[PDB]
Amino acid sequence: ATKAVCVLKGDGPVQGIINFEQKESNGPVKVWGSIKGLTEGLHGFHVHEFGDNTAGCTSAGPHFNPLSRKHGGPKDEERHVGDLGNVTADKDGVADVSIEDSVISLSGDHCIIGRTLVVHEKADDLGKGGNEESTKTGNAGSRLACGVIGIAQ
Amino acid sequence: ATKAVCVLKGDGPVQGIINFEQKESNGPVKVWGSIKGLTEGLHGFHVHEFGDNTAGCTSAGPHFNPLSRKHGGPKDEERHVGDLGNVTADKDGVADVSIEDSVISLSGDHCIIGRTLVVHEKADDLGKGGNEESTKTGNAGSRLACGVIGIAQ
Repeated sequence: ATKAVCVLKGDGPVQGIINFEQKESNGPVKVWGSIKGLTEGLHGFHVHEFGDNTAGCTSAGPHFNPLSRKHGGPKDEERHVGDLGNVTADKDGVADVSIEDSVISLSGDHCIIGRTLVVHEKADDLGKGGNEESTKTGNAGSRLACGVIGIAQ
Repeated sequence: ATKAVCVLKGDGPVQGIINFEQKESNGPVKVWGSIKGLTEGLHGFHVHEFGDNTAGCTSAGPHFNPLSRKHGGPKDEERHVGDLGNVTADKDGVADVSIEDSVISLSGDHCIIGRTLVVHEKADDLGKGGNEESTKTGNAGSRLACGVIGIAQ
């Protein structure tokens, strides 16, 4: 699968479309789109383990972390597969997204298709926030918006 | 035993949770759950090719038919991978689903995780409708409600 897409929606105004492209199965995944509805500033941006929205975003569960590592930022060696850092919303609540990542995949064991992309309430402190929660979830707060990542044309 | 789940939703009152379970890679896929908000009677229940909701259910595209077969019913040899037949709404609009299918899969070429389950407007005529369309789509009409099939716990 070389393309994927996620429609983010949640209980308040957070909504967005995030596209994923991996033209090479052992290359990086391009991640791109916009999210609006957002308080200006930095927002956690993570792959959670499950594509389960039966009870809203809480259902997705934890980060996708198949290898059982500590939470870190996308550029760290010590991180979850799902740790994609923070997106930044401008003064207008619009976050334009442009990421490449070489940990997540569109195939194989690091495959995120069928899982959940979640935009969070506050900044992921990237494991450098000074408390025990930081090295688990990065303290990014609640789940504003989520959507199961799906195969795209 | 890999597991999957779809939360089905649309512009209307139709809402559902459909669950998937395949205890063996080659095993049959057991699919159970509920859908409410339906007119009494049968509605077509189809897996469509994409997990794309950028435009509502339309963007899921056509039935998932990797083998270029003709539309038929779940019990037919000539059918799409996606052709799961019809679910039945009681007169209170509730359709308790309990299917078992051996053409869909949670693994492999015929993997449906990341694609889109859809419940349609009308009965699927199962390719036995007597017109050109019957054998393309099954005359099931509009997509009432769909969800991306996601990995579940």
